[PDB]
Amino acid sequence: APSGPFYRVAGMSYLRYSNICADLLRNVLKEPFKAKAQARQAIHFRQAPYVDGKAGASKVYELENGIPKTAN
Amino acid sequence: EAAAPAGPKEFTEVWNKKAPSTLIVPEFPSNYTAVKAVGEGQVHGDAFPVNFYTPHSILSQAQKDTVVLPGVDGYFGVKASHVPTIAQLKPGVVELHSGAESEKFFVSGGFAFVHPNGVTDICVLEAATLDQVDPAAVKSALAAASAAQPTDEFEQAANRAAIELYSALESAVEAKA
Amino acid sequence: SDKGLCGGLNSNITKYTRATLATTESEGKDVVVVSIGDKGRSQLTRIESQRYQ
Repeated sequence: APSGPFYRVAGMSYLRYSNICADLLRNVLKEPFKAKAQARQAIHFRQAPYVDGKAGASKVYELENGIPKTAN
Repeated sequence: EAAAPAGPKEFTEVWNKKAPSTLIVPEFPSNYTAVKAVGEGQVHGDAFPVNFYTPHSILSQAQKDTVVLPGVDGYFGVKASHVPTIAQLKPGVVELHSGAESEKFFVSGGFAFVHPNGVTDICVLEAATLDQVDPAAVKSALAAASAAQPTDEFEQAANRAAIELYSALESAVEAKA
Repeated sequence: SDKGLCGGLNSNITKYTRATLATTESEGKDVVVVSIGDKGRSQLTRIESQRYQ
């Protein structure tokens, strides 16, 4: 449906593609460096939309591996 | 067409009318950069400032004389008074040279700009030195990356990026100097 | 911030939120406000509650 590069036409944003490439470069690094490159890879946060002003459901991220390779 | 000429100076002037007057002007990202694009100079012959950046590092900021950038059309090079460029980089080796000595950073991709004043800003996410990658896990992972081929074009586009980054990493690791 | 002993940092940001968010207002422009940190969730709703998402 969109018109762009191979990540953009698939619905993916650019930041997810570039972080997927960063994650796959990180997974093949040297062992004096791969463990400390796991520090810059963890995604731990949460979010919650707010529709009416204070109500909204929660969405929690616990990801130590990196960005989700699966669809957003 | 550009009828809202904003900036730090215009926001300073308009912001003194709607905010309470005791509040000091909020700072801007312009206030911590002494280097711009249209500000001519910063060239000085053969060596040019190479601002090789990273989200989690600053890998280089001193002046270098030639930079090999791995753009999406192919590897190109930047000498001193190069043409202005906004080049998207495919995963490849950014070569920083100061003479005979070359430091080879294999990056993950991400853009690299050349400005009119000759400053070059390589801007990539994961920018590893090619020393710290092993040659074993790349084909070990590409054997699996050549297997999971679904119709899911999200996962298939991730597989395309996977096989292309891994193939470029392989072709950069067998071809050492 | 998330924790709360920061001492008037988040309130200064909550006041510069409206101080820079009223200087945008020239033609009735739509605005979505978003807070990163738990101590902004409680403080922007006092001032901008319908524009919180």
